Amino acid sequence: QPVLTQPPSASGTPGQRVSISCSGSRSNLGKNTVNWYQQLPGTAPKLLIYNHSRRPSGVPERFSGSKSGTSASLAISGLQSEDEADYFCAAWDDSLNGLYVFGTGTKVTVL
Amino acid sequence: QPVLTQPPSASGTPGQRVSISCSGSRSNLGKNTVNWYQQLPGTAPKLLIYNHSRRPSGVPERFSGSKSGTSASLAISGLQSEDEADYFCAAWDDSLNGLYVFGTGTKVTVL
Amino acid sequence: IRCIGVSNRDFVEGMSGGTWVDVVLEHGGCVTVMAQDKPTVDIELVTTTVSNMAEVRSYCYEASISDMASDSRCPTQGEAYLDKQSDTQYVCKRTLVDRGWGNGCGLFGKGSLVTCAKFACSKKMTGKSIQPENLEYRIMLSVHGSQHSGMIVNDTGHETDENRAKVEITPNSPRAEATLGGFGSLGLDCEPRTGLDFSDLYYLTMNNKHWLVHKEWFHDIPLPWHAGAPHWNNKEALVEFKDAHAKRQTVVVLGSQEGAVHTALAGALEAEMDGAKGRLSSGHLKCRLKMDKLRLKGVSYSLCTAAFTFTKIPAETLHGTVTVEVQYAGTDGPCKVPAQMAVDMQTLTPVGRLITANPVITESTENSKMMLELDPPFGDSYIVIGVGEKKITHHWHRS
Amino acid sequence: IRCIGVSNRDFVEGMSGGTWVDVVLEHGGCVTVMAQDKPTVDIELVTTTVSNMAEVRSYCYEASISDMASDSRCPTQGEAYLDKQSDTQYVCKRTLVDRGWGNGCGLFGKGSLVTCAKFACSKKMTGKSIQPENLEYRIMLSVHGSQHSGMIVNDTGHETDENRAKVEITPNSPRAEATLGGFGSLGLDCEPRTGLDFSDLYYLTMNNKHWLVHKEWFHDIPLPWHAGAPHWNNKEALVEFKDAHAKRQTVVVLGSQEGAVHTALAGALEAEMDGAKGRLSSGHLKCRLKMDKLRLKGVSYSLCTAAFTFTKIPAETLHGTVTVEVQYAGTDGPCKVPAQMAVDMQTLTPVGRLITANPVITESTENSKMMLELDPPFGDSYIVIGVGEKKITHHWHRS
Amino acid sequence: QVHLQESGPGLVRPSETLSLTCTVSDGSISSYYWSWIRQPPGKGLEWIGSIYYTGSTNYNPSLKSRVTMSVDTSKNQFSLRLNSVTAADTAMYYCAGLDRYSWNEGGDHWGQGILVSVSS
Amino acid sequence: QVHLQESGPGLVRPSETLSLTCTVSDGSISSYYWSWIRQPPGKGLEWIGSIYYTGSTNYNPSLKSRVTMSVDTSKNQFSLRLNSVTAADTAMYYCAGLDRYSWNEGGDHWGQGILVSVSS
Repeated sequence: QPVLTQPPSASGTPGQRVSISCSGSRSNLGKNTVNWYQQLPGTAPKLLIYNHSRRPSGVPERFSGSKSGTSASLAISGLQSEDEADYFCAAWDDSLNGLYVFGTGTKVTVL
Repeated sequence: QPVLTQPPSASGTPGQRVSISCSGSRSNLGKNTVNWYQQLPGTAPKLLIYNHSRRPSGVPERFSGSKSGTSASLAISGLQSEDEADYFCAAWDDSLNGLYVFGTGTKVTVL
Repeated sequence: IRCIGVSNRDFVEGMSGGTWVDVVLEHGGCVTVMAQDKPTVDIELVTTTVSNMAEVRSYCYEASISDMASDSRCPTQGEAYLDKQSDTQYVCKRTLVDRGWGNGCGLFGKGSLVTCAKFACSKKMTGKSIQPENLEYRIMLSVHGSQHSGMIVNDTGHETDENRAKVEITPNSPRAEATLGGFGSLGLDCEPRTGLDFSDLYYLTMNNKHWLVHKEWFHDIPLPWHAGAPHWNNKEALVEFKDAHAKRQTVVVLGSQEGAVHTALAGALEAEMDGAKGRLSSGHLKCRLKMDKLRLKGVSYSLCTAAFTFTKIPAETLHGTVTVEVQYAGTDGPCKVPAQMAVDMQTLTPVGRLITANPVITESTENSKMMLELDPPFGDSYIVIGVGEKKITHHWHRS
Repeated sequence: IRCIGVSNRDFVEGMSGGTWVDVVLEHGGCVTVMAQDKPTVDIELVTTTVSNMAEVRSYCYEASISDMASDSRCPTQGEAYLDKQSDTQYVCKRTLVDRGWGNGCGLFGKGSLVTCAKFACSKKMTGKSIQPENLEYRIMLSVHGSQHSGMIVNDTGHETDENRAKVEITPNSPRAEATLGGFGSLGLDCEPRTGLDFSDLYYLTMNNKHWLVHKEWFHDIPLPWHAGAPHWNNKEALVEFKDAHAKRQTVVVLGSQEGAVHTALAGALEAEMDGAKGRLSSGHLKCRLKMDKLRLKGVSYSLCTAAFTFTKIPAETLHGTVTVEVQYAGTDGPCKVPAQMAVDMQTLTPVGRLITANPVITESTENSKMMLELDPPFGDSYIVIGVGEKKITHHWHRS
Repeated sequence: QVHLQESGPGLVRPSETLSLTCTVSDGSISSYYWSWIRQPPGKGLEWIGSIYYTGSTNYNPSLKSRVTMSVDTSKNQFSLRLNSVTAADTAMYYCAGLDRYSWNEGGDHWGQGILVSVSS
Repeated sequence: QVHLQESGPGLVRPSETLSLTCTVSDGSISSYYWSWIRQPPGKGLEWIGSIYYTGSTNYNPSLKSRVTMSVDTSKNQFSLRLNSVTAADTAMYYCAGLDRYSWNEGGDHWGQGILVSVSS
């Protein structure tokens, strides 16, 4: 399973913009959709962005995602102290039968 | 042409019976007719016997002919002094084009 | 895209909300089946295969003879007979010939004469019965959205390619399911028993040439034939007996009838053999298609935001639709290719109907080619594809 | 003596006092002609030989193909054309195929497709005209009185045997004289110009196979043909054009028609070739025979005095006559064979008439074979041959 | 309107069979590729396996050794069993509805979660 | 009453042509194989040559060197020509109708004869 690669540490003060990378190959990002999740400890991850910057009803406008050929990006405009959490990028893979691989995770921190 | 050999001189007293031989080859007597002639000097020979012992009107019944395979004979019953002459046998030959060959001739003389 | 070009194309539309759709699949013909909120897929009957053929009856079209002998009879001695008249590999016939002193007989009149010739066949043809039980129908299904111009002529690798799938139907397992990947699966519940009565025909196999012939014509062949597995009937068709002024008799065979059969066969349905399995080129078949388990792929996708470039001339097909080939330089794919017709931009009135149901882009890489089909309404319309300020627009009109 | 036994035998008798006698000689038929105080002779037309044949029209029954080429066009763009349509060794055809995106066209309709194939003939037949000018009738003449059964079938030594002679009559020399040795000479005034119009037929030459067919049948052959001495017309008879999914066209030849013709020729008159001259087996010929110069042989002979021996069984013919084979050991030959019938052995009245008029023995050699013909009266009679106490007697009865 | 809820023993003995069920409510069981995810505390999320309503079986190759999943189309539920569980597999297990074909509005769907531990 | 009679020069000079004709009366010229015979006194008879009414030519092999014979079907006559005659050819000449096959009643027939001499 080709592991999805994320930068480890993302930081910023309130009001700044922080983007999150997620680099893959054709097997996962080159043919399938990409989903993002915000991991809070002790609870189930919540869907923020699915299907190239679409957000279900309830997800604020401050978050936005984006995918490239083999790389994906997630932009958090207007950072807040409540947005500090673990973030995972997940996408389908078109391997032997089809696997769902997660990202390495990125820590978001207020200075 | 195989030459016919005949004895040269035949003699006998009046009242005797004298036969004349006439031997030929396969080419002439084996397929054709046989004729006899009595030759008188200074004149043409006169037909005595034609076609196996038939005689035209005027030839007496005293004469009679006979043919064999390759030889011919003439029987003279009731010999007379007027019968002293040369006799020739002539018969057709089935050679190259068809020839009429005569015999060598035999002198018959009454004592 | 496999229905594009065949004249026998039918546009069937099930009821709104209904699940079953009936179609009629012909050989070489193509049916474009559509449904609301369902993808556009092509279904075509490719090959019909009949298996487990066994010999039934064999006709001879080229024969050979050897070792012939004769015998004649004197007048008033009866009819002629030879010991091989009772031998089924020989063909005889009695005639009347003049006999006398020079011939070795002591009377004048007609004498019976029989003459036989040893019959042997070198190459033969065989007709085979077609059992509807031993019958296989192969169906091919093909999905739109991918397979750029390099895939027009490409037949190797469909077992791994999710867009195309091969179906096989026999009476022991009349059901098969087509693996459609992202689009789900399509059912093909077919009724082969009520499609065309192939019971009134025969399967001819000539010297590597194969046809579908009438059973009336096949039983009417005037040639030597034998039943089952050999006992030959009608030997006189290949042999002529010319009588020679009622004195002598000759026997000769007739030349090869390869040409005489090919002339009469002009019109018959032809076929070919795939080794030991026999393929057909005629017959139709009604099937029932399930739309329930058939799924779309890409309704949640984003709209293609990047620009398009005209790669080829938009052209029309034999049925009225418009195709456009374009290249997607965008990298936000997979995306829903924005395509629609509009008479009013405020009401957004959907005119016509979309042929390529939910056109979607697969690869996010630039300079990729893709082509889709569109159905304008009769009369005036405008070809409008894309969204935003960079959409490309073209004019179009029908009739 | 060859008329003895053939069914098609006619006995013609001219009017009393007339000079002319007409006969009709047919193939396989035999005419036994008699005249008062004239010998009975048999004359039969055996073979007809036509020379100086020249080519008229040749049909091909086996062809071959190579170098097929194609060309296609879009709908309503006009017809397709290739440069070999003007090439007479090629056969082409334009058809209509459905064109669109999959084929590469942008219009609605059928597209023209033309395909040509190089014409070549593998095995061909030839028809040759039969000129009545270059036509020969060969006649054989045979006399009765001698020439026993051993002379019935004998073809070597005809230059040396005087009894047998070969006759040939052409329109260039309608008269010929038969050297007949002892029987004199017979006149033969034949009418080849008014016998049978052989102009309405053709002489076909297959692969060393030869027939005589109607000229109506020859011009109705649906096959490629060319006249005289190659420019072939009607190429479509031997070639099949297979349509391949309305995209390309393939060309194939039909099987050999050699056998199809051999079956259809059932009824046609066959012939054979003696090198370059072709002989026939049908046709008749009218002739006029001279009785003036034809003489008997043996009317002055005496009756055979020596004994006779029945060597073979006296048998009857198809017309009522009696032939007997006998041995004459006598050496007084040539002699007139005594032959007549008697119904009363006491009156010995000569009844009926001799068919072989005045039968005569030739050779004076013993163990010679001889055969003669007799015509008994209707009803009771006795076959008595010979004279004197050594004559031989046989029983016979009529009806 | 779809709602997912896990169901199963929150505590198991080691080397035993870890059996897990998952009920789907107000939703069709044939409209999703129902799957399971796990997360060891400290490590990332681990997708357990997926199963389709017809029976299409798909496992994580790293866990396919002892994973068996079943789905009942009638009762609107799908299950999960993991035999020979070790102390290291102490994680929080979730069943979630992943949209493999982008056929449903809203996309994926997730439940509430249950933490399962093994005590030695 | 048939009668044959020779006619021709009874005396000739040597190296000249010995010409002899013979007319047939009360008879068909087509009914016999008309011939010529000679006989020198002391030796045997020598058959000269034969010719048939149609034109059938036959010569003595011993005399065919310088014999040419002709027959006139119209005048019922037949002739004889002998070029380059020697003194040894002094013989008695006869015309006769010889029967080549003996098919005629009476058989052969002979004339009266003429003795011809050559003076040098």
